[PDB]
Amino acid sequence: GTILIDLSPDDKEFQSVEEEMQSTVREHRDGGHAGGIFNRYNILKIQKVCNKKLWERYTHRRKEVSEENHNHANERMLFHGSPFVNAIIHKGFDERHAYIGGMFGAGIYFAENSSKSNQYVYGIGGGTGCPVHKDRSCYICHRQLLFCRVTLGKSFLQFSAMAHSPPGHHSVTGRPSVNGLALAEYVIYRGEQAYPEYLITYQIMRPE
Ligand SMILES: CC(C)CC(=O)Nc1ccc(-c2nc3ccccc3c(=O)[nH]2)cc1
Ligand SMILES: [Zn+2]
Repeated sequence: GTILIDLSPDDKEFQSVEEEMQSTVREHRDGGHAGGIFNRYNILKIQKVCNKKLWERYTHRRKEVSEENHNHANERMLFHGSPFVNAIIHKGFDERHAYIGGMFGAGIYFAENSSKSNQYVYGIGGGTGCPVHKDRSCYICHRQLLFCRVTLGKSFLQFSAMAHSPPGHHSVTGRPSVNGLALAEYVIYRGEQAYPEYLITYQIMRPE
């Protein structure tokens, strides 16, 4: 039931999604090993993901969470990178999309930094890089990220350098405690708590 609608680059909505992508790139402690070496992207396409069943699944869960948290869903727009973004946009998020070995347990992980999500496009740790050239820093191959609407509800704060949410919480927030420039990462434990709103197709750009 999924339709993808291309946004025009002239559309304010294209522009605001692109700005969130570009503005949340940071350097990574791996020197670019997982995600590649870059400071910015070449955005090739931004598509709106339209699926009525999946949207209704999300909004149902959002109301459940809101009612458990003083009418506050604590909804964010966050990035998600995975080799399975094509499955997600058709079928939704579920346990097959969980990072079993994540530092906050087996859940579905999202990032404020688009470049953090970029590290997972080709698998955990970047896998073996792009399928065509086996290059984690490939500047040629098209990559895709999701920019997702995520319900955090009451989030458990973890200060740090499918399972269940911590009791009394709907998510976990991984707060950076060493790298002063890193943004937060978030984990949900129910696929219904995220909707894959935008599919972004892009390349990383080689620094000059
Ligand atoms: C079959 C197996 C490989 C499933 C899996 O672990 N997939 C997986 C998908 C996405 C991510 C992921 N992990 C993150 C961790 C922190 C911040 C963002 C992300 C993010 O955008 N994606 C990790 C693992
Ligand atoms: Zn490549």
